[PDB]
Amino acid sequence: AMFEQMRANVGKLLKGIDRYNPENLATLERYVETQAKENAYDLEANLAVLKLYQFNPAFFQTTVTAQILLKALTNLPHTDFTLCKCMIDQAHQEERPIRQILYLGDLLETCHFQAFWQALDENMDLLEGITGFEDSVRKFICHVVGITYQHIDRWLLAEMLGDLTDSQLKMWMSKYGWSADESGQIFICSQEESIKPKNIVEKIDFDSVSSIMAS
Amino acid sequence: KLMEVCKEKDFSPEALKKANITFEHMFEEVPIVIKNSHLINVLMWELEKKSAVADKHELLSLASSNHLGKNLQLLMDRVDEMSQDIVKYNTYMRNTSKQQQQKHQYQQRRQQENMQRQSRGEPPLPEEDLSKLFKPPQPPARMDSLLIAGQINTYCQNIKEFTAQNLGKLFMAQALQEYNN
Amino acid sequence: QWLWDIIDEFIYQFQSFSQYRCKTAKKSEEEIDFLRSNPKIWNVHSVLNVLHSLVDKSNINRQLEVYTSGGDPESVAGEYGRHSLYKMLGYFSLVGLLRLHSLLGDYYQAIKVLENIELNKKSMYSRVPECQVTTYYYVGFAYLMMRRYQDAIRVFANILLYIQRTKSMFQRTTYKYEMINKQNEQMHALLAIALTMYPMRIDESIHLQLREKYGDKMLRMQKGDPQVYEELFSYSCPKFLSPVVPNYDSVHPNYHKEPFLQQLKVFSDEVQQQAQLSTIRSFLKLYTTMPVAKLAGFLDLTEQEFRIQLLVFKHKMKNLVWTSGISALDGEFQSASEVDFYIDKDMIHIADTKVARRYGDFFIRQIHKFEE
Amino acid sequence: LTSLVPFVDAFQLERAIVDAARHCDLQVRIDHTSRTLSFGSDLNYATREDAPIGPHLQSMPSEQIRNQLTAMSSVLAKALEV
Amino acid sequence: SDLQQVGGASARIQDALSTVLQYAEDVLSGKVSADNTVGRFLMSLVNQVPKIVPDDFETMLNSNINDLLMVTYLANLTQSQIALNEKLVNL
Repeated sequence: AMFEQMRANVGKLLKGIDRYNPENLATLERYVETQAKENAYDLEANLAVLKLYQFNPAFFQTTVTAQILLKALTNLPHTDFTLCKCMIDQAHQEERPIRQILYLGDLLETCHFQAFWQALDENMDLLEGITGFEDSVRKFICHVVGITYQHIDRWLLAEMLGDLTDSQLKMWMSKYGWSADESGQIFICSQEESIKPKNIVEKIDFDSVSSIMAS
Repeated sequence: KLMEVCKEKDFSPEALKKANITFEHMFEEVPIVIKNSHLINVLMWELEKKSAVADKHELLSLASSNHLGKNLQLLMDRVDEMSQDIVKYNTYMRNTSKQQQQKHQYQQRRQQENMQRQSRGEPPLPEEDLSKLFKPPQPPARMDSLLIAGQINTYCQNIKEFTAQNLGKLFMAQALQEYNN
Repeated sequence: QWLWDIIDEFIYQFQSFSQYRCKTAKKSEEEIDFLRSNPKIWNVHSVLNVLHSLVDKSNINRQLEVYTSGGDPESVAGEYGRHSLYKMLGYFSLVGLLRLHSLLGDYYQAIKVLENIELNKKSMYSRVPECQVTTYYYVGFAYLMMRRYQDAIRVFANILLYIQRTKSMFQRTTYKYEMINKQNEQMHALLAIALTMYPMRIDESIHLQLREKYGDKMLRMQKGDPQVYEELFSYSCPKFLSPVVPNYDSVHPNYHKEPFLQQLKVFSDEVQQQAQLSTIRSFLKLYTTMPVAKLAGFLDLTEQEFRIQLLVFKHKMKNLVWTSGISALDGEFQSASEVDFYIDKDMIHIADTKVARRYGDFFIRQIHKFEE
Repeated sequence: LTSLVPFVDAFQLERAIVDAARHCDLQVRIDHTSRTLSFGSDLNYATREDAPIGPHLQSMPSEQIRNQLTAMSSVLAKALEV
Repeated sequence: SDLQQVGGASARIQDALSTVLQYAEDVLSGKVSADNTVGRFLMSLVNQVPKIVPDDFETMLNSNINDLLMVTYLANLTQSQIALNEKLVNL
């Protein structure tokens, strides 16, 4: 219950001239920690801190940058982790826990959720620091399956989610309106939800064109 | 513009010499028939008679257009002859474009190299060769009377392609609007 | 000498003209009305807002190449020189939009690009094609970094063909046209390989000569040749955070290298994952509803040995470019096969060619009545 | 069809079927392997139907369909009873 | 262009004809001089337009639209070329 409180000040800061000089790393950084604590997101608040760290490499913190990166991984597949990589210099990309979470983001965005949950520290300092991180990760796991998949196996969806069998499998199945299938699949989408042809419905190419041919 | 710069649009001279002010070629293709001229009331008196009980001849003409599209190549034979008007007129027009270039600059370029290679004449005597050379090619200024009807007949193709336009467009308009049953 | 003293003179002139346009473009409509009335040429006072802006963008990062850590010039440019011209009353001409373009020039140089929603929202002025070219040039980069290439590919084709109808004719660009043309070429070549065989977006902008060159490159990159990705990154890495040109390549000072590293380290990690995705999806969707035999046959091509064939294919399928499903009962891999059609590349040209007749009689019937 | 028309020829009549087709009398599917020779409806009605414009067919001429028939058949048929 | 307006007016006179013919017998004793004359020449409408109901004929004439647009398409490419040929003459 702190997001909309500081959102006004952050909105006023980001739509001004207070985002190029490293003098506003006392409000934006606290807003990144608020974003973490509430599971609500503002991208420019993170991007301003990243700019101030990139432009003058003298104020680059570890906790705040890691909160920025994890809050970018929660709101996938939005280009938040893009803008995270877009500023942090390779020298700063090899510090704890910036490098580890950059590797987590590399595995998440490419949809290597199995290798992510495996190589990831099952209990890290900042995964609990970001409220509903695990929720937001498994939402993004289920997002790509909801968009670009038809029918998943009982084990295969639990494998995609990571380190589950049936309990949290069914919790994430019944959440996104996914049914069961006979011996033995989880009904994600229909068998007609694959092809989705975008434009073979061309060449009604007369009516509105002959409006610019009458003369 | 024709009327001002006269006589008349002469070919080898007096062509570009009037295309300097540049005569307009197609201008005021005048309107034709708009008003009830009152040579009509008697034609209306035959119209009403043939719209009435004697409606055999009015419907004859209505029915007559049924077979102008049945067997005629309204598009195919026309776009054929107009395309062979393109290949003959427009392409020999382009050969005229290369040939007036074979003279004004191409030949002229080494007429210039004929003038320049002798230090532009001798101090004490002629200057025979310089005066003898630049023998002006038979086109000295665009050959712009072939090219007059040139423009007018490449625009004959324009109003012939505007023909071909309203042929295909409103025929296939009637197809995709009417058939769908 | 001959560089830094001239750079300082130029910067001072740009801050002077930034103050002059910051003062008399909020309340006053007297000097604006004087400038509309007395000097008949509308050219010069719209030229200044680009001529000064491009050399200021140059000189700022030129100085920053030395003052890398604790930089003055970018803070002097953005907050004082650009934002002072940005956040004001719009000059009712081609000045108001060019002030937003002058800020967006440095707003793109800095990789802090998110106000694309605001910059286009507050740009409610008549989008004259001169400004529209620079709009689709700068806004295009936001859509490129938005990782939505199916939408971003359409933007760069407008600026790269240059059918936008820009005719000035008073050196407005200025002095750097082939640089912007080559930059649009490289950004379009980057967008081409990321989606092929979906586009079918590379006929318009650059035609069959360089299309076949970048096409052979595009096939090599997708088949697994990393040399094409290397070329594509190397030719584009300056084009992201180049001002117009650096100061002077020296060996003694270590300052000039630090921004060049900042340019290299940023736009590599982004495009390396795109190059991997290009090879992941490379293989054409030959068949839709595959059985277990040649499912394992195409699992071989995806990634074999051995371990972790199934999970790796799953990872390669979850990339927003492979909609498929497994029927465990029947053992049936039901996949998509997304293809498109061509013929309607002759639809926007029929109007272009009607205006190409008008174009045929623009200059020539100008001559005609300057000749009579 | 070779039985339908018992002329002196079998071979030269078959290549007289195609000779008529190639030299623009009618429309047939010439040299089918299983030898099914359909005539179609109508697919190439331009000038090789009536060979060329003058018909070789007395009061048979069955319904083919093509251009402008749309407008003028629609108003002919309308106005016969009006 | 406006023979389409004439063809429209003709097709609506046919409609207003057919409507009163129906609705006159819809009440009682109408469509006397229409049943197998205007009805004979209502199936004579669908004799020539439409073609029975072939969606391969829809495909045929939208493929003809592709053809006919492309005939006038290069007609307009010649339109531009008329100016680029004979008006380079005017330099």
